[PDB]
Amino acid sequence: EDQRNEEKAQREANKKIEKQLQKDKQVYRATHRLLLLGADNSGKSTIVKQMRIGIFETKFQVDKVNFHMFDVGGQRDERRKWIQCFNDVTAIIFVVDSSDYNRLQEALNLFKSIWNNRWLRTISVILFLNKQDLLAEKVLAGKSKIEDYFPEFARYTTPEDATPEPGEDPRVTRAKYFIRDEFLRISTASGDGRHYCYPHFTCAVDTENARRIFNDCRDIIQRMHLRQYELL
Amino acid sequence: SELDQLRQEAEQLKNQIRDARKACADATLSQITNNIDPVGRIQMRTRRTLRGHLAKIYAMHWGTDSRLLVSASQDGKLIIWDSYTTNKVHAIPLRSSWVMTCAYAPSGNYVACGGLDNICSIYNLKTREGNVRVSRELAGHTGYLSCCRFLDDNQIVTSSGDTTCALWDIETGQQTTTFTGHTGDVMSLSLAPDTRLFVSGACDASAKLWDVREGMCRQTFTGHESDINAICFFPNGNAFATGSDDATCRLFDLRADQELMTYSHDNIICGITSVSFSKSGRLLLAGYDDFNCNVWDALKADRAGVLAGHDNRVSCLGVTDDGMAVATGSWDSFLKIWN
Amino acid sequence: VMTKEEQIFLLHRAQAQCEKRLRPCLPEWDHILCWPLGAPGEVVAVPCPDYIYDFNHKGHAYRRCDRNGSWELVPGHNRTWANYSECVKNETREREVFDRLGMIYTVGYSVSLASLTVAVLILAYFRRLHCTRNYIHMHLFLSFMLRAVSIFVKDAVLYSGAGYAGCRVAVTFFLYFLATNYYWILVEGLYLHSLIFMAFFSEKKYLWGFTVFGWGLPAVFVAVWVSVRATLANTGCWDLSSGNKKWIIQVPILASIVLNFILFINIVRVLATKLRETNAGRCDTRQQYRKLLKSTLVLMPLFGVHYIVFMATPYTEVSGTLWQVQMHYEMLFNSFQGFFVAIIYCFCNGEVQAEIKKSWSRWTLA
Amino acid sequence: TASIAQARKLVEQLKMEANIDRIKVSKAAADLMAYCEAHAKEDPLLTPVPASENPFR
Amino acid sequence: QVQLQESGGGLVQPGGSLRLSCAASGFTFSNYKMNWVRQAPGKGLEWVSDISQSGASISYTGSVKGRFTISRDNAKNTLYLQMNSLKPEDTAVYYCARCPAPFTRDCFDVTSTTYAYRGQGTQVTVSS
Amino acid sequence: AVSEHQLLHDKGKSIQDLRRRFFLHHLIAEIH
Repeated sequence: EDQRNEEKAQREANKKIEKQLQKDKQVYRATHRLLLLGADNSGKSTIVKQMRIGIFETKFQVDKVNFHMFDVGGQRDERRKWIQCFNDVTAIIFVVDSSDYNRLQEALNLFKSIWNNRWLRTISVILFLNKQDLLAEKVLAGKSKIEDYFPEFARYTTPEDATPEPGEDPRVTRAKYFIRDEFLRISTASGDGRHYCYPHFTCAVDTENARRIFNDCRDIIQRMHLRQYELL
Repeated sequence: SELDQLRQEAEQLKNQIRDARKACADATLSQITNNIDPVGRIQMRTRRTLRGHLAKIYAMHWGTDSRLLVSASQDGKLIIWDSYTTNKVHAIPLRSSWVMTCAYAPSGNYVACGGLDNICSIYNLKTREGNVRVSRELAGHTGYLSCCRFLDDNQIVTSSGDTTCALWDIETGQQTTTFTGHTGDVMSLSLAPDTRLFVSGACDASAKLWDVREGMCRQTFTGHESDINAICFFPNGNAFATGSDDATCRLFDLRADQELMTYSHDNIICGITSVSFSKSGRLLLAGYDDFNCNVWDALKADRAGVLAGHDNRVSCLGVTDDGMAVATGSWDSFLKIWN
Repeated sequence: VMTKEEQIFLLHRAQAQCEKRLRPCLPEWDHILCWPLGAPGEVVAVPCPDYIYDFNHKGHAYRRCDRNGSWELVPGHNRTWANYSECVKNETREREVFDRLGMIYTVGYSVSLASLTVAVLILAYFRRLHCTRNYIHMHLFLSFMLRAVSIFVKDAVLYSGAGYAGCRVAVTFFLYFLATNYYWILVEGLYLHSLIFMAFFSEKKYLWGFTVFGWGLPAVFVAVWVSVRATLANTGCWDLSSGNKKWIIQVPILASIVLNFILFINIVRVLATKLRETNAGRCDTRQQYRKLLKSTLVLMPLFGVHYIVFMATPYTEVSGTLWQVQMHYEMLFNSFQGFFVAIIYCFCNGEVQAEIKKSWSRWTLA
Repeated sequence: TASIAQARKLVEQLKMEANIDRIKVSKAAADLMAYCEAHAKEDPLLTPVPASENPFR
Repeated sequence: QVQLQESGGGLVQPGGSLRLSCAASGFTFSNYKMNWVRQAPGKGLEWVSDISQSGASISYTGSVKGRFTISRDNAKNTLYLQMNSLKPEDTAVYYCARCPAPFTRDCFDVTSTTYAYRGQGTQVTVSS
Repeated sequence: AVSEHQLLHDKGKSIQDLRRRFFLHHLIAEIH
């Protein structure tokens, strides 16, 4: 017959195959996948350059935790169908050129569509307000006004919960927290507990950015765990 | 001045098309099949559930032998199953995790997948050692590869997110014919039963029919309101059905060159992810984002059963060539054979 | 506590001592005391005997020796005149609080058994709920049900109507299943405190470690208690407090209860931190008292929190409000803890209710 | 002149589609009923097969 | 077929008035969020304003807030953009864009280069 | 205190003591 022999070799081959999928299950659950999603003017290219060990994949680790960050560069500008591939990622790292006033409503509308997407309404966003040093120079110059592109900035004061670095003008801090509050105004207006926004103010020369993402991914995982308990 | 008069002349041509299409609409498929006896309630049970995939199962393809499957997942794995004895025959580790499609060669020798890396990777099953080696990388697309279906061991047609389908020569690795015409991302194909034409629904609410030898668009079909996500030929190859984000499926006729029937329920406000036909073409299976797969009477538009079973949206669906099963992948990482 | 069997032996000893001892009245045994030689015409006083546990030992019993050397008889009877009123210087109508408490907890431990036997099936019948936080829950649910079962068996064996084997097994099972409920409470507290307080805890590993800790480590100090009790002071059915052999089984239990309360503070100190550090502190409405209190309340049944109030209490007398409230508190809440745990973490669970919503559609429309 | 190439190819494309031999749906629908009705007994999903003949049980 | 025929717009003196109208056909106009996008000469497309299916979740861009009003009429199947007190900054081609999918609070690539569900546009030019 | 173990001990002592009281009462009365 040898009909048993063919079936015996099949269960033998499945047994071998299944024990690699167990080894592969360990590494897959270990690594945190991130989607790096910004603009050409945003300066995502400098955050990846600060990450130390079609779709560009960047590997880094912090405290023996592996991270995989994907720069989806190579697709066209229409991103309503490949954005659905990344519904399982730990976080979306959003990078915004905070100094580029003209394009900020592009960044806010992109942020709004990701936040309110059916397939991304459980993915937290680690917002990075890049190019802070350029914003500082632009504000002190007094040539280009934030109030030109945002009439809500006429009546805005620095929020009480603010931690300006020493030697920052009050002017530069109002601009910093107004831009940031525009993102947090979208974040707080929906989502209803499944996902959160993590704004940071990042320079080109800043180094502690892998740490910030490691910290904010830890907070994302903690809050995931303790919503299954209905505590948060 | 010539550009100004050309667009209005182009609008003049489609005025004849609308006249020609309504000149041939003497009846409705809903009118001729009025006296057809209903198929009745179709009870289908999950015969097998194929577990093994760590992440979303994002595509799937049966073999001509009607026994083996392939499945692609976003975990970067690519598994050939044996749905008869639910065993894993192979488990191909992909270079790029993000794969958006997969096909099983009709000869059964090859497997091809690709996704967001813009490349189609032919994999050879019958190797020297007994492992699986990447036969070729088909590079040249400028966008994510959405669907690749095989013609022979040596030809493959690939959809793309760059509004372009292409026919490749696997031996040499360059595109032999490039199909251009679509406005948005191309989302699906389906070869003809005779393998001379194929259709392609894109993200511009418009499916085109292509001639593979000639390399030019024969007919374009509109009628949908949103992105077309799935498409399949009718088993005789004189018609096809399309799913879309507007929560409707449409039956087109190629010779009548217009819409023939629509498949909607007022209760349905979720888009169709997958579409397939039974062997006789009397049923139209269709995946949804509401995690079900409604079964339609393809000649009476009457929902005639529901394949509920999945914990997440139904990515892929597929009726077997002998017609004795249907497989339904999902983002919950579980294929399910029904019958 | 001196048993009747013990007291009867001590009387038998005093009797043998009296017989070895055996015109004045003659010494005799009256079934309680050995009366000495009596001087004729005199009252004879004997100290209320030490070997009678319940006697007033500062008192005397009296006989009368008549002038002829005969013990005086009760008039109209053949019995010897004897006055033991100083010795018996109040047994009548002591204790029925124990029966009221019995009803307090048999109600609670019954609904805690009725609700949890439902909860274990629901967590087992739905394969999508097979997490490794429901795996810890299923073991915790089992511990509460066995603790209620053990208590029901223990009352029906000991209190109601060679040989001592049968009841000694009821007590050693009672003392084990009561310890494994205080360590499956600690496991649940230690597991939740590991998912938060260490960066990317392997949510699926350490699972065999928890299981051999909830069920295993209780079985170590119970076997140590049984060992020392069997070799030293093997009296009775072990339902009677020896010297200090109780601290062999219940310092590990009190160790658990202080640790859970430490772990309870840590989880509340980070729900508070997280409810402020939300969306860069802007999502917070500064009234998160509504969500912090509600998240605190649901954690009280899950941890051992009502155990902390009466934990370092000594052994007090059964009368007196410190003891009466301790048993009317502890037996009222120990009873219903399995009820609230089953409600909060299986019945009003969103993820379980959500599966119920979908499964009714599958079980009806198909 | 960027859109000259786009316009010239599209206008001629609608000419190619305009020159097709259309048929009445009356005849198209009958040719779909016939194929679905000729293959009536060859469809396992439409007409359930015995457990004897079913490879999945 | 999805048709978005635009209307209105022309040579207007600064501080003038305009009313742009897009006529929609080949879909149920009441299921989609309609947008307005413009492309200034020498610049890429920019989003102007949107309006929910019901017509109760209007938003504008900073530049034109309080100066433009967007309205829709589901019965007529049309979308309006009232423009008043115009600037030389406002010279651009105005395209009436439709959200890609129905019953969604998200629009993903309305301002993209080659978008399917956008109008051909009307040239609104402001000068003397 | 583990209240349940304390109640076990207390209950047992109580029942054994009335047992010892019943016996004492009758015997002491007979002796009287």
